[PDB]
Amino acid sequence: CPPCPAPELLGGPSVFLFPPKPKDTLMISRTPEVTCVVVDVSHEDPEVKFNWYVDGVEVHNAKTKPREEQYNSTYRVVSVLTVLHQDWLNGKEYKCKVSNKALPAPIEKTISKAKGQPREPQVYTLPPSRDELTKNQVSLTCLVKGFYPSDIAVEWESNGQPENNYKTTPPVLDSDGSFFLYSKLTVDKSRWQQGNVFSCSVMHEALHNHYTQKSLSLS
Amino acid sequence: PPCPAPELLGGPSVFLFPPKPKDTLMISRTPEVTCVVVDVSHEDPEVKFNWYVDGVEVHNAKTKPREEQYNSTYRVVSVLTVLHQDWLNGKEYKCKVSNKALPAPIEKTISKAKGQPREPQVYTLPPSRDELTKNQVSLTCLVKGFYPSDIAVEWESNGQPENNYKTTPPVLDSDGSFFLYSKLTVDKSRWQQGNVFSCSVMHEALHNHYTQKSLSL
Amino acid sequence: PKAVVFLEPQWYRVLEKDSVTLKCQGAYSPEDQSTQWFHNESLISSQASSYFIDAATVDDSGEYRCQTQLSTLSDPVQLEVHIGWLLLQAPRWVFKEEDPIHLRCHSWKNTALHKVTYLQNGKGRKYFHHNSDFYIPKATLKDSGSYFCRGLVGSKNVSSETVQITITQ
Ligand SMILES: *[C@@H]1O[C@H](CO[C@@H]2O[C@@H](C)[C@@H](O)[C@@H](O)[C@@H]2O)[C@@H](O[C@@H]2O[C@H](CO)[C@@H](O[C@@H]3O[C@H](CO[C@H]4O[C@H](CO)[C@@H](O)[C@H](O)[C@@H]4O[C@@H]4O[C@H](CO)[C@@H](O)[C@H](O)[C@H]4NC(C)=O)[C@@H](O)[C@H](O[C@@H]4O[C@H](CO)[C@@H](O)[C@H](O)[C@@H]4O[C@@H]4O[C@H](CO)[C@@H](O)[C@H](O)[C@H]4NC(C)=O)[C@@H]3O)[C@H](O)[C@H]2NC(C)=O)[C@H](O)[C@H]1NC(C)=O
Ligand SMILES: *[C@@H]1O[C@H](CO[C@H]2O[C@@H](C)[C@@H](O)[C@@H](O)[C@@H]2O)[C@@H](O[C@@H]2O[C@H](CO)[C@@H](O[C@@H]3O[C@H](CO[C@H]4O[C@H](CO)[C@@H](O)[C@H](O)[C@@H]4O[C@@H]4O[C@H](CO)[C@@H](O)[C@H](O)[C@H]4NC(C)=O)[C@@H](O)[C@H](O[C@H]4O[C@H](CO)[C@@H](O)[C@H](O)[C@@H]4O[C@@H]4O[C@H](CO)[C@@H](O)[C@H](O)[C@H]4NC(C)=O)[C@@H]3O)[C@H](O)[C@H]2NC(C)=O)[C@H](O)[C@H]1NC(C)=O
Ligand SMILES: *[C@@H]1O[C@H](CO)[C@@H](O[C@@H]2O[C@H](CO)[C@@H](O[C@@H]3O[C@H](CO[C@@H]4O[C@H](CO)[C@@H](O)[C@H](O)[C@@H]4O)[C@@H](O)[C@H](O[C@@H]4O[C@H](CO)[C@@H](O)[C@H](O)[C@@H]4O)[C@@H]3O)[C@H](O)[C@H]2NC(C)=O)[C@H](O)[C@H]1NC(C)=O
Ligand SMILES: *[C@@H]1O[C@H](CO)[C@@H](O[C@@H]2O[C@H](CO)[C@@H](O)[C@H](O)[C@H]2NC(C)=O)[C@H](O)[C@H]1NC(C)=O
Repeated sequence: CPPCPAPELLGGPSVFLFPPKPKDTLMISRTPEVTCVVVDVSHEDPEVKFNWYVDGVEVHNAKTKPREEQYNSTYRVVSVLTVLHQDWLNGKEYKCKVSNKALPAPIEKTISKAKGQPREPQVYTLPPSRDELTKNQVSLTCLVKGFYPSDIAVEWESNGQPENNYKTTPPVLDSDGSFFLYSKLTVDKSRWQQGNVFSCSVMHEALHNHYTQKSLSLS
Repeated sequence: PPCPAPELLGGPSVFLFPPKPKDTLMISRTPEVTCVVVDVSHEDPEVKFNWYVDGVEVHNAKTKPREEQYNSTYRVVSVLTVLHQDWLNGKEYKCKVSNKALPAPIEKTISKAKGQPREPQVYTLPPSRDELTKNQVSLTCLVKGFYPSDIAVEWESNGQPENNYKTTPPVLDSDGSFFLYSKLTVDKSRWQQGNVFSCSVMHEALHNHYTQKSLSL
Repeated sequence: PKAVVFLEPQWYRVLEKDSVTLKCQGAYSPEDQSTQWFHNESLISSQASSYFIDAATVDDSGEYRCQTQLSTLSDPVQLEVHIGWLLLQAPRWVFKEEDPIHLRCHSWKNTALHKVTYLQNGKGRKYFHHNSDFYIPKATLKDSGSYFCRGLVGSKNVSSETVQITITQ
């Protein structure tokens, strides 16, 4: 019979390990990071030690931030490990190990990219329905489908400038085991009818150069 | 034997679920609210339910026998049929749960979202020209500007159900309304022929709680 | 020749299921007295020198008076039986500068409680991984204010009612 978690685990600092932003792992100009956050560190036992491993091999270049006093009278201590895009993308495992006097043994968290055959997404822009033209604002639709894993970034622009008024749905599991989503950009009807070419930018690991961009424009 | 779950130190937890959107909108269905009590211990297994509608106690609820769970706790479920209009009129349903492993009864309240109902705008969207080179094409239903988020969406063709579709959850839009999209995938031959598809939406703020929008080449 | 009621333990604020002994002190004489007890100005059955409440319920709240043969009727003592998970118990409300302040986050049935905070004026004052008493060794003016406690019991985030603590100059 297996050993059980002890109740001593219940009162001690807690650890949360966060993956990098998907955009950060895909684009050359970005630096993806793995973030290990320790909460509920007491004032009585405030020292926190981190060890980091990439596939079981210790690395020493993590940057530990100074502890922050929380409003609730605990400390919060963050350690950030900068990662190589390719390491992340090739499914290497990142371990954060946290040691503290209030813990009988260190807490280990490990994260890595979702496993499985990557699948290239298909990107399609759709103009507003004729019916929406009676409205003051129109919807520009970006369908992204057939991508795996679900990690993806979707953005909108017009004339090189980023657009702010869009919303993207969560990824939805499709029948074939791939994901799809939709992004809706709202624009002033006048801005649509003016002829402005709008752009949907999609960043996913299985796209060529991790990037594709489809356009949307009036007649 | 399972591991002694420390969550038991706090006694039972209570979860109170609204009726399914379709149930409240369609007169052929029975909407109900479901009060589910989890983490009931073996040593304190008796659970008492009281139900109130706008604060007035009712006695028509149906409580199931306690059910032994895999993790060595009981789960017990009590369901109250609600009236269609009552639910749509914003009435509050309260499930009070009494158990000896608690220092006081736990009270949970559910009702319809507050705020003016806003009518769905339903727009059907043909496959992108780019997609017409593929064997399968995506037919899109954009449902937007609706409040509350309770809604149901389906597809038909020739007034029969088409079931090769997926619908995203509702998303909070930037104007405080909700939107979603539904995707029907069909053979490109069917679109190019071209058959007539319909996206059908159920929502309280629609006339007869129902609207239909067609899509054709 | 007044009788006096003593509480043991001394907390007049308790939670349901706490034990509480009310002790009647009559005349300090070898002359054996009998005892009588009043709750909310009504006679109750016990004629024991110690009236014991096994498992307190809300109805045990109210005023208690006792009397012995050689005693006049005692001044009332108040008992408050609270309903809930947590009760912040203090031995008193008013302290002077440099007095120790000792507070207890009492839980229902002494149930184990984790990740416990004692808040002062809505801001965290002291955090403990496990339930533990709050200790200020030398009280200062700035320690006055509204105090409550909270923590985790199982998965539940629970909290006590507020109490006012005063430090005087
Ligand atoms: C011992 O076993 C118990 C039984 O378990 C089942 O078998 C076990 C052995 C296990 O293997 C499981 O596979 C399986 O679940 C287990 O019970 C579970 O306990 C958890 C809580 O600990 C409870 O979690 C809640 O689930 C809510 C959603 O439930 C619905 O969806 C689930 C999965 O999607 C379904 O499994 C579940 O059955 C339920 O399904 C709906 O049921 C109704 C009617 O029955 C249908 O009408 C409806 O269509 C059903 N289906 C779907 C798909 O909807 C979730 O909403 C809960 O709340 C979140 O709760 C937590 C609080 O814990 C918060 O963190 C979140 O914020 C959110 O809470 C709410 O958030 C809002 C704030 O914005 C606010 O509105 C609320 O006030 C706030 N509430 C609170 C309290 O904060 C929650 O996660 C499971 O539902 C329950 N499972 C079952 C079947 O009952 C025991 O926990 C386990 N015990 C131990 C010690 O191990
Ligand atoms: C004293 O105060 C502390 C900090 O003060 C702040 O409180 C927060 C809550 C805030 O609201 C402000 O009020 C205050 O400034 C409290 O610390 C909090 O502690 C809780 C735990 O008690 C932490 O909760 C976890 O949160 C993560 C998600 O956190 C992200 O998102 C939060 C908002 O959504 C955000 O506030 C966080 O900062 C964090 O943001 C991310 O940060 C990283 C890097 O910084 C970025 O890269 C991200 O982009 C950014 N994301 C976003 C979005 O902004 C949540 O994931 C955790 O849930 C898991 O764990 C639960 C256990 O508690 C479990 O029950 C859940 O089901 C869930 O389970 C996990 O599920 C996955 C997948 O299924 C599994 O893989 C996991 O293994 C599994 N884990 C399990 C089972 O354990 C959890 O909710 C909270 O993050 C933290 N806040 C801050 C800030 O650090 C402190 O609690 C309090 N102490 C006391 C005594 O009161
Ligand atoms: C127990 O369960 C309780 C449930 O109440 C939890 O207690 C709550 O904890 C939350 C944090 O986990 C608290 O919410 C936050 O409160 C912060 C308060 O700080 C503010 O301080 C200044 C005063 O000068 C004022 O602005 C406010 O009035 C606040 O008091 C907020 O800052 C915080 O909001 C965040 O702030 C950052 C600032 O950088 C924002 O950028 C960010 O977007 C975010 O919104 C948030 O509102 C909550 O206060 C608290 N409740 C009470 C009653 O104290 C416990 O966490 C649970 N757990 C345990 C173990 O007890
Ligand atoms: C003793 O007299 C007191 C009056 O203080 C009663 O206390 C109240 O009891 C009700 C429920 O019984 C509670 O809802 C109130 O909160 C109580 N008030 C206080 C201040 O605690 C008590 O019930 C009486 N008991 C008897 C046997 O008469």
